[PDB]
Amino acid sequence: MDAAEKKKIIEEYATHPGDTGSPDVQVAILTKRIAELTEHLKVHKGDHHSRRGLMLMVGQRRRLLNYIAKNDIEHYRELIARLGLRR
Amino acid sequence: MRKYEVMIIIDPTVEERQVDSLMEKYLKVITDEKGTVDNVDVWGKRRLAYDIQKKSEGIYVVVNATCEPATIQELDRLLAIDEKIMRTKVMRPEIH
Amino acid sequence: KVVPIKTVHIGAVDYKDTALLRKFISERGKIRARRVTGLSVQDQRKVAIAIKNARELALLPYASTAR
Amino acid sequence: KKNVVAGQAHIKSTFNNTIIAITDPSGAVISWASAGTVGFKGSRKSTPFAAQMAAEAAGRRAMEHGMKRVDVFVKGPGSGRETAIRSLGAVGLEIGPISDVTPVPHNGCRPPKRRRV
Amino acid sequence: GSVIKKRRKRMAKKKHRKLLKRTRIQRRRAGK
RNA sequence: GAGAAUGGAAUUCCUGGUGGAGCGGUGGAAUGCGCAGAUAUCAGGAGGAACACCAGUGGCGAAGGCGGUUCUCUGGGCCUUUCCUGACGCUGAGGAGCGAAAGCGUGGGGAGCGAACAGGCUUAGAUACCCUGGUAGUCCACGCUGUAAACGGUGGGUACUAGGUGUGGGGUCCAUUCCACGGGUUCCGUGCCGUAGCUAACGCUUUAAGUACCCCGCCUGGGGAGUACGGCCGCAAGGCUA
RNA sequence: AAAAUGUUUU
Ligand SMILES: [Mg+2]
Ligand SMILES: [Mg+2]
Ligand SMILES: [Mg+2]
Ligand SMILES: [Mg+2]
Ligand SMILES: [Mg+2]
Ligand SMILES: [Mg+2]
Ligand SMILES: [Mg+2]
Ligand SMILES: [Mg+2]
Ligand SMILES: [Mg+2]
Ligand SMILES: [Mg+2]
Ligand SMILES: [Mg+2]
Ligand SMILES: [Mg+2]
Ligand SMILES: [Mg+2]
Ligand SMILES: [Mg+2]
Ligand SMILES: [Mg+2]
Ligand SMILES: [Mg+2]
Repeated sequence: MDAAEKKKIIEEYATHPGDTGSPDVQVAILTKRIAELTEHLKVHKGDHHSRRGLMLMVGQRRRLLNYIAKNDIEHYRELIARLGLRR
Repeated sequence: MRKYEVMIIIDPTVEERQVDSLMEKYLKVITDEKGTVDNVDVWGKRRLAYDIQKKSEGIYVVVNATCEPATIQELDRLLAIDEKIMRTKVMRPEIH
Repeated sequence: KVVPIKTVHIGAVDYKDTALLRKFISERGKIRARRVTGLSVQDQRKVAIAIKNARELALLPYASTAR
Repeated sequence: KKNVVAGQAHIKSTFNNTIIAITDPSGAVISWASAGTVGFKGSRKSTPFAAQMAAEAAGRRAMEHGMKRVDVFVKGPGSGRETAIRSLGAVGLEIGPISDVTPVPHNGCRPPKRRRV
Repeated sequence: GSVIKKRRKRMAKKKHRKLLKRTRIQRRRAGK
């Protein structure tokens, strides 16, 4: 998250070239952040405050995915298929 | 590639030449992996505000170097394992 | 109160720079309180951190003791 | 026996009594006195007069040991500090830089529980 | 609060805890 | 917030020098320590724990809470004119996690402090206060426990309803600068005073305990009782439901 | 500095 791969993620998950805040981009960014924080917590199992931040990110991503699936179910399926298949 | 400032307090018995040799070898271990060294300043011998390892004076060095966190940590552990340097401090000015 | 103690500005703190740290250290060797040093909260915090660093790094005494 | 000339003084005044130590600047003590040594015992050895007596006794013995003007370090939250200073002055020898060598923790060790008198 | 209510509850709790301490063994032999 | 390294003072202990009769402690004492050299004093060393000043009228965190310094890793907040998505919001039974201190398990550590304990005092007695000692514990690693006056005794969200006056954070504007001192203004905190209003009163009052809407928890006289029985959780202490 | 207590009238 030195903004390099963040911009990369924004551009390769954007719906249109100017898109930077749509639910797809938000879910992609949140998933990358959840992965990074999961690794950090695996290193530091005792970081309860960061784990709470991780849970907040998880819930936010869940609500965004719920909105996406409520609007366009096939788009939701494609997005989650790209993003870890929702296991 | 962040930038750090290391202040080094070297045993006062050092009288030139070997201080430069130590600085050269530590800058070498910095520069072995893309770690540029911006500046090295030798304040010289100064009286310590309090005794450090039974020594009333010390040689002061300031090293401004841009490098990786792993490289700066490895330089710090080298300075720690060295027996010829009284103290080290590694500042990272967040702005400059 | 404390407004009569006019706010003082210092610029860069630079724990190496002993002049400012001496100006803000007490005659006994302690860190002066904010209401007597006339610094903003951020400047006072930076001055205190710099004083602690200089103390640990031998540029300043932990306590000047006898005057 | 031997003339030490300069010497120095340590005035440890606590809430219970006062102890005076005249010592060689090398740290070796030349003479010493306390309220317990000079007569007083128990509660009545915390008084400033007890510190007066002890300080003058220590100063006198240091004098027949041959000891001139003193640099003095005082320590402790007692009451006999100044009085002992006067006492040394009255017995007569130039007093120099009265110090404040009393210790002070940086939190450090935990203090004992608060008394519940 | 009059602190009397807390004192009444305090005494009830303390008496029950004393009962538990004195009957600790019997409860674990047969019961809770 | 987590990890690692590391700084100085102080206490205690150790070694040595010096020195000699007490030291210590209290309302007063004694137990205790001390000519087998204590207390004191100086030098050197070991070790554990807590971080003076900065430091509060302050900051941060969902709460519990958080203060030596440095680096590494990481969470959230605030502001901004543009930019993007386009109601994606709010609350949330059950459930899950976090949750001071004490406590528990295995191992480590142990300076100081200190339940229990021993002794001395006080006392009619003193299983206390006070004094001298002092073990668990306090500390670390990994678990467990899951309770507090865990309190603002005030659930979360939102809109509206005089002001006055401190203070913390981000902008922006102005004059002299071409810094900053200063004033404004805006957004978000955090106090105090105070109007309308509310309240049994005390008091609250834009950080509501006012005027309203949404959702959750909870109350129905005092004891018996947060007890019994049952069940769940726990190694236990016990907790929860009741 | 510690220094306790106060049955049943009608
Ligand atoms: Mg840890
Ligand atoms: Mg303070
Ligand atoms: Mg406050
Ligand atoms: Mg549009
Ligand atoms: Mg639960
Ligand atoms: Mg604990
Ligand atoms: Mg344990
Ligand atoms: Mg153990
Ligand atoms: Mg005791
Ligand atoms: Mg609390
Ligand atoms: Mg409650
Ligand atoms: Mg709620
Ligand atoms: Mg409300
Ligand atoms: Mg406000
Ligand atoms: Mg009400
Ligand atoms: Mg129960």
